[PDB]
Amino acid sequence: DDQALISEGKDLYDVACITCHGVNLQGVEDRGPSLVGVGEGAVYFQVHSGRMPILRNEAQAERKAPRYTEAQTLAIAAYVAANGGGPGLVYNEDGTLAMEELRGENYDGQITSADVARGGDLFRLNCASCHNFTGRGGALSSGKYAPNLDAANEQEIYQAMLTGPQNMPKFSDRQLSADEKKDIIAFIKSTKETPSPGGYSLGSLGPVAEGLFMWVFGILVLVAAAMWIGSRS
Amino acid sequence: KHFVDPAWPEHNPADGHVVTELISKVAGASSPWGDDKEFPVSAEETGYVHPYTRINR
Amino acid sequence: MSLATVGNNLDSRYTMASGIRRQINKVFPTHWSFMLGEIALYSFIVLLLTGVYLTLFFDPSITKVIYDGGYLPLNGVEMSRAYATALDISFEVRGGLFIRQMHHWAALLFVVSMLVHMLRIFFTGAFRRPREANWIIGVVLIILGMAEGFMGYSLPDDLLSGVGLRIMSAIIVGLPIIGTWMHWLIFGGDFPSDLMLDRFYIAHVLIIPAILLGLIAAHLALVWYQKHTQFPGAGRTENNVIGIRIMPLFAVKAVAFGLIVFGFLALLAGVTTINAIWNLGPYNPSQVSAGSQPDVYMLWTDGAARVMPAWELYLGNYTIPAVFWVAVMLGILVVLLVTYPFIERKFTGDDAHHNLLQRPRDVPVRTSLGVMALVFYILLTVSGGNDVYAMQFHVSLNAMTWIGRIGLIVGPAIAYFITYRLCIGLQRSDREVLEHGIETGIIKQMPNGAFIEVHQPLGPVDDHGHPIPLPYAGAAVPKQMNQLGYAEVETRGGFFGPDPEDIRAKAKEIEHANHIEEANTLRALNEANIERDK
Amino acid sequence: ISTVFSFLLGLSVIPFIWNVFKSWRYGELVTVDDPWGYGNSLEWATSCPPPRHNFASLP
Amino acid sequence: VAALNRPNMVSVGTIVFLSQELMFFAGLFAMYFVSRANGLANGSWGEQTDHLNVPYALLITVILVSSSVTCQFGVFAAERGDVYGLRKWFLVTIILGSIFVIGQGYEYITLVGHGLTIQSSVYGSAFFITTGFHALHVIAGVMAFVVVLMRIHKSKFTPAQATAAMVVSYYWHFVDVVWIGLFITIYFIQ
Amino acid sequence: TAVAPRVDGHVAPQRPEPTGHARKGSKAWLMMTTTDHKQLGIMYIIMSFSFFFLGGLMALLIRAELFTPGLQFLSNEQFNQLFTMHGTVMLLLYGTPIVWGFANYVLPLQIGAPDVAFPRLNAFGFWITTVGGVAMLTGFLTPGGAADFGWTMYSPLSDAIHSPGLGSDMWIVGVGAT
Amino acid sequence: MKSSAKLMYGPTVFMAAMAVIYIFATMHVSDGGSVKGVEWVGSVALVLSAGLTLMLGVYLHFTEVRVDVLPEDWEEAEVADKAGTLGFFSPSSIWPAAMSGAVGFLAFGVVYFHYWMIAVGLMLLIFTITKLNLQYGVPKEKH
Ligand code: HEC
Ligand code: HEM
Ligand code: HEM
Ligand SMILES: C/C=C(C)/C=C/C=C/[C@H](OC)[C@@H](C)[C@@H](OC)[C@@H](C)CCc1oc2c(O)c(OC)cc(OC)c2c(=O)c1C
Ligand SMILES: [Ca+2]
Repeated sequence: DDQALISEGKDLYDVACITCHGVNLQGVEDRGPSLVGVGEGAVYFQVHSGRMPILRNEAQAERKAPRYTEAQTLAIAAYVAANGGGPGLVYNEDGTLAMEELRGENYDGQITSADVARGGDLFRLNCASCHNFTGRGGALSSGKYAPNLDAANEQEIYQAMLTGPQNMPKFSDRQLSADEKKDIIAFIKSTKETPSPGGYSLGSLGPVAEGLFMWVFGILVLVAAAMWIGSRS
Repeated sequence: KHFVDPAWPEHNPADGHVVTELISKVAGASSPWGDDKEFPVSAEETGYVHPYTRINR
Repeated sequence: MSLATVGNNLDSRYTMASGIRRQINKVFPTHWSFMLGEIALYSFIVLLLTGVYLTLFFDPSITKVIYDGGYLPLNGVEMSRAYATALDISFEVRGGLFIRQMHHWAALLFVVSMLVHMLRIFFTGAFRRPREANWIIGVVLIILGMAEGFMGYSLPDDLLSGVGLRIMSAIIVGLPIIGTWMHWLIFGGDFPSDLMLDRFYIAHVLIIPAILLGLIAAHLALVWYQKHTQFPGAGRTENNVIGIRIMPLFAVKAVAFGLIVFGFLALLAGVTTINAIWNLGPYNPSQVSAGSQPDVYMLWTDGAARVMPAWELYLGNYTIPAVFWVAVMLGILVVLLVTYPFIERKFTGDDAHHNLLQRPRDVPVRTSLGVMALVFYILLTVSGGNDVYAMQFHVSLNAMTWIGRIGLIVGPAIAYFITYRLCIGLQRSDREVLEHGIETGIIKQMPNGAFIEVHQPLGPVDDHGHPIPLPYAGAAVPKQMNQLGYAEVETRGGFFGPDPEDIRAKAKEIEHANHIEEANTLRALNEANIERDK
Repeated sequence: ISTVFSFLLGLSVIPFIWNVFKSWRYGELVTVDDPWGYGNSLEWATSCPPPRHNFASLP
Repeated sequence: VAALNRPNMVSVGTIVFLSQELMFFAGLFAMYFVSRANGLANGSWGEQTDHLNVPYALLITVILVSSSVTCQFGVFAAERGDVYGLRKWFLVTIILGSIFVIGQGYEYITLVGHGLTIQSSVYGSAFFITTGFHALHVIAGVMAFVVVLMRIHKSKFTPAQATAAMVVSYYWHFVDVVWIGLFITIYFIQ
Repeated sequence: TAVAPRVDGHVAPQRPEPTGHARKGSKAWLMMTTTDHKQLGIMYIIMSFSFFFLGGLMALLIRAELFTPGLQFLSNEQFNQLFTMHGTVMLLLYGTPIVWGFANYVLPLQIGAPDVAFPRLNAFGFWITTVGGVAMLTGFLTPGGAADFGWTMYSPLSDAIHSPGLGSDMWIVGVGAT
Repeated sequence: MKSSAKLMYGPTVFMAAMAVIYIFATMHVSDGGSVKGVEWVGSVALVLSAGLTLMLGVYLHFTEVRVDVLPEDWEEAEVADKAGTLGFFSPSSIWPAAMSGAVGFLAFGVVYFHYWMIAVGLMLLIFTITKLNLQYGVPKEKH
């Protein structure tokens, strides 16, 4: 199997990745870095989320529609992993690529609230600085930004934490252990999927949103009421 | 008998209608103020009361 | 009905009849924008009621406790009692979230209603003699409203609010010479302090609301005493008021508008979140978020802090931080606002006693100054939230701070110029219609081929048809025939069928009669005014 | 060669902008309905500039 | 002595505008037919039209043509000078157009319930772009009828308001024709 | 052919005033609100020549970078953005609006009409063209920049999978508004 | 308006001819620089284009058949034949610029695909078109 997978990966790499990363994955000076030693996790995160191929150099590559199937992604990841290893994918106990099982360390059907309570503090210390409380995004220097954490699946959250994409820091499994990462996943998916009890969230941005809402349209409708009740002469 | 709006022009019944989808009796748009009206009128019958304003100097 | 007895008692005990008779006949002008102050007042009322409710469930202590309550995604987390009782309001009290939401929405509406009310007062010129005292009281009121809102969101001790307390503390230490001593006075020590939230609590619930209620009482008493201003218009002079009496019209209108503001804030309280404190977690000096902004009425101060460059003085063993100049700038703006009637007196040379308002088109300097100050304030507000702007519209954050810096110069200038020319253009458009009359829109061809647009004169006419141009009277001039009434509906009845003809004819007869009566009333009153000036 | 003459072609708009600006406010005044003399179309049967509704009379 | 008959200018403008709206829908139909050609190149198209619901589409077709008959009755009322007949028939037309768009929204909700989406297939993409742009045009049409009812509520009914009503009837006839064509292509011949 | 009477007291009609004699405030609110086809035509023409200067500046940057073999100050991306936006500005913000501006001015004078048929729709056309221009050029204010797929926007190069920047959306809505 | 209505049948006949020709040709003819098959874009485009010119030609003809002999459609008309009212024309309006601004807000919302921007832009657009269409009919104030 694995050699057929590496053949498929090499053939896809040769018509999609070879201009910026070189034929021996060494990198091309100002087009892309070396892929020697990135691992299957880096290729999975980058290709599956749609970030690769980059097609113009800017401040930041953006998440877009994926160019390769998940099977094709894993073929390319096999081929790249043969050029010096690196961190790999998180598989579950049966052997399938792990997904909803990563929703907290004590997952069993549903998210447990202790995991959310510890992952909230972990996220608020290690992540929210860039991604805002509950992961709505943030702006960095010179056109860079921390994305919105909605589109990412659990495997992508884990591999983002491992691989440190673009200006994101790395969080090895010695820094944040497996359980702490799984609790961060639990927190992201709890907040990403629980409607606010107090009605419409207004994007959960914070005070600027409610400001704009009131200080434009809220005062506008009461000005309209005043014009209904009062005289224009 | 069927209803006709009091602001509607009277017309020769042999001449069809005041307006219909294909044709009108005017080259531009009909006026919102009734084409049977003739302007100007006296300022007395517009009802505009021009204020007298003096402010403290 | 027994009222004979009731009134007989009241008057006999208080000699009441003459005073209340003077009150029920007081006239109020009914322009729509004269409602705006009422909005602020009603917001304030809602704020007091909901506020007292929230004091029955809130523990302002900074003492740490392990949380066990309704919100299970913070069970086992150590937090101060302030944050814990905020969470218990939100999740343990039936309807508590609704009331806290209404309180916060009412705070926002309070500050913005005061803002737009102040804008009416500024653009219409109402601050002039005899009404500068109300201007001064009002700027004090709006500054206190800002301060009250700051202390209000600072109380629940969540992460976002505590970052703002941290920032305010850091401003205060930086002041020379007395910064460190001022800080140890206000906070009672190093930040965060044992007494911090309790002093903020009693400031928020007792002291500032009392200054606010006393100043609102003085403000409204003084507006009642010096009767309301009015716009120019037919019959309206410096020496009268024209509008509607209190009993029954203005009082019922005010109660209805109060119902509408109350119901609008109640609807906001349910259908939209305003401060999900549970999503922010308790305060920690080591943590922070990306878009950690203050409330909108404070964004201008944050924006000032962002746009000020790193101009810091190092004087031997001492130093004046860069954030000193922020406080200088903000202070200047504030002082300028409170002293506008007096510099306008200096530079217009007018110190007369006014009771007739100005249209803003008729006073271009003040309109342009106010608009460029609004552009200044809006740019400081938008720079105070510039990173959310950059995240959501994909601008460079460095470009945004530079837009703040360069724009606080070039923007107000461009705004002044654009505003001044639009003022004069509206002004000149009024003179066009007082000279030649309303353009009817009807184009008529003459036998020689000429196309002429029919005008409608508003006054008498010359022997050659050209109007005798009327003087500008400070009032609004109608610009289309529908304003004179030439599009009014000529059929009476409901939606699906007319009324009987016997009702329709008589009704239109009455309507035309009342129009003539009202017009003649205003004309006679206008002539009495001309005569009373000889 | 092409770029050298491109910058020349770019300089060409400097007299054009100056001519428009100057003539708009200080240009020779037109005293005739048709300053070129032999205007064919109807726009030269009316004044310079036309009135608001174009024609004071038609031929 | 009487005045000459001239072309109704507002009608001419409306017909020119409706010609270019027909040319708008041309492109969406061309997209559909290119997609259909590629889909019949391997028989996948028929398996996606096996989700269609022709009786219900025919029902809402009947409703929309009835509403067009209704607005023409309103046109007759207007040109006679009767605000009340017009004001009756246009409200009936607004009710029927509301029923149309709600039925089309239900059609979308059920199609999404069992497969068909913009992303699930090329058929779904073509189907929802064409029917969604048409539904947006229907919503703009009922907006037009409501604004006419406001106009004739608060301004006297002169011929200038009657011309407005007549050209809004023209717009509703255009959307009815676009629906008949779109129904004939995507439901019958498929 | 009829002949009129030599009517008494006849003097020619008064000539309107030329440009350059304007008082302040004479055109601000008029510009904002006018439905005169010929003021609208002057506005069209001034607007389109301003865009001509913009697009031509882009073209002269292109010609500067093609002056010698290496890349002296532009990148590949910026050169692509430049020719794309030069083409779009010159065709859709100079060409078509100057066509409609000359039409607006002279056509009612040529056929002998006082106004155009739909004056407020004329005003709408002018303003929506200006907003299309502003939208199209707003892409340059992003960090990534404008659209860079040529003014033809060939596919699949125009798909999101192959041109993900926001400028690629802005270009679309720009041409749509125009 | 005879000549205007009638000259729309030149392009109608021509575009219909080119449509049928293009259709048969693209499906039957073969050359080494293209693949045989009916080309649907050009087909639909040309037939709908002939539909547009058919639409204008037929409506204008059906109007022309019952308009009188107007002075502007007459070779020896006197200038005094159109004397009288010509029609109503809007003298001024702020609402065109308003509508352009509404469409601008909508388009930028579509760009960024912020849902609130799309909602607000559509609300603004319906409002501004409504206010445009109610301009010359707003009541006199009844106080
Ligand atoms: C600022 C210095 C960051 C911190 C701290 C963290 N992240 Fe981040 N993250 C950041 C950037 C600039 C990016 C973009 C990288 C790219 O190549 O696009 C990201 C990306 C992610 C993602 C991917 C989301 C997606 O679109 O698929 C995830 C899931 C993510 N980051 C999660 C995450 C977590 C859980 C963090 C705390 C442990 C964290 N990030 C830190 C910037 C920053
Ligand atoms: C007698 C008057 C008032 C009382 C007793 C009162 C009481 C309270 C209390 C107890 C809180 C607790 C924190 C919380 O609920 O989260 C609070 C919050 C707050 N107060 Fe007040 N208040 C009063 C007046 C005001 C006024 C006048 C304003 C504005 C000018 C204001 C603005 C706020 C705000 C913005 C909050 C934050 C609400 C939140 O974040 O949920 N308050 N108030
Ligand atoms: C909570 C704060 C405020 C309340 C409750 C309030 C209330 C009112 C009310 C009800 C009126 C009369 C009706 C009206 O004009 O709307 C009024 C008038 C006035 N207000 Fe305020 N206002 C407040 C803040 C301010 C501010 C901030 C200013 C100015 C900086 C101000 C200055 C004035 C002046 C000068 C008048 C007299 C206007 C006139 O007589 O026409 N007020 N106020
Ligand atoms: C008892 C209190 C007393 C005596 C106060 C005296 C006044 C002091 C200052 O003037 C000297 C005052 C004008 C003002 O400072 C500009 C402070 C309030 C600070 C306001 C303030 O808050 C922020 C805030 O809350 C935030 O939250 C998340 C975030 C912030 O940025 C990101 C800020 C911020 O950047 C500023 C300036
Ligand atoms: Ca070069």
